[PDB]
Amino acid sequence: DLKLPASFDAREQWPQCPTIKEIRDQGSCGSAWAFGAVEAISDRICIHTNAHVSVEVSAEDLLTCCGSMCGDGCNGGYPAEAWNFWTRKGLVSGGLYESHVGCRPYSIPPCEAHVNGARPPCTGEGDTPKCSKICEPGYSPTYKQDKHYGYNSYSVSNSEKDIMAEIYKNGPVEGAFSVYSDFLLYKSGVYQHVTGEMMGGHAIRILGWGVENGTPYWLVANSWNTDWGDNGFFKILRGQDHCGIESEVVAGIPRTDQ
Amino acid sequence: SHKVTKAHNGATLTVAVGELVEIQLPSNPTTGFAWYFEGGTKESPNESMFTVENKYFPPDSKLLGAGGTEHFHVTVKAAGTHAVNLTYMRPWTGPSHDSERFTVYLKAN
Repeated sequence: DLKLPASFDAREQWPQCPTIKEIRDQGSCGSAWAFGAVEAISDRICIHTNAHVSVEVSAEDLLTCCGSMCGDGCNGGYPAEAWNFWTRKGLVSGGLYESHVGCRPYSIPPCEAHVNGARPPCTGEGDTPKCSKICEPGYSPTYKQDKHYGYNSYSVSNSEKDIMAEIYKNGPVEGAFSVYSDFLLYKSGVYQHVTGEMMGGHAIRILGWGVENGTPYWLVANSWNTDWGDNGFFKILRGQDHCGIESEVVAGIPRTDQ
Repeated sequence: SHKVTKAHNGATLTVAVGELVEIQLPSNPTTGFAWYFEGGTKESPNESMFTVENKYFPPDSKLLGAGGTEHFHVTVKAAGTHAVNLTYMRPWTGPSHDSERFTVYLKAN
């Protein structure tokens, strides 16, 4: 009556929720804190409604409209506070750069290898865009009508079994972990930190678990586009709070829109 | 040790053989980017020309995605003018012609 499976992949449990499979790119903005949130929120809305509502929730809205509570926009921010904002002010829809999907698609260009310049470039120094409470032209519902709200937000304890339970019952979560330089060149298998300097904390989306070659892992989506790592995802050692991956997990339940 | 920053992009520094030159550049590796020598290494292209040590200084806080600064400590090993060419890039992607670059020339007698 509480028997967790040895592996679980949210993409398989909820196969009619395409956002679960979807990898975003934060570009050259320190907005992973926002991406981890809106990604897991998108997933949970679809899960909550048995795929009747499947929406890409706007990173742009959160990045630009949260203000003090959430930190400093493109210069970094706070996951727990992102989910609190969703409960209070809600978030509109918005897809990928130049997608024309949703109310407020992300306005910052992706940074995967690109050639012959049919796109604005990635730069170290970028402003946080302004909080514009208007939907993109062509998108029909007004800004206010397009808002999706949280019922609650909460921390998940630093406990492997509690995080697995949480994902199994309620859907993907946001977490954070310490990035070391060996992480940048991750391509496959289970990531374990073995060399390289500390590079700071990073927010991500945890969407499942398993065991590979006898090594327990968490299945995690990154926000550095699909060209990074294992098609944008990675696996990281599970059960030892590795790099703090189990220590700062947050989530929340959506309010029913359907 | 000079404290060469972006404001000094393109400078020629006169230095002694053996002297340490300190470069500091803004960097935010939580976006996937960091500074590399051609071909995605932090190592000197040519050890007999100059050696390099590097260290990244993250903000020491829960402000996730705040940018920090990368320090490169370059020691000139031989006489001549030596280009230190760095590029800001995601290392799996490669650079492109739009990539942000930093260069300083180190001149030793």
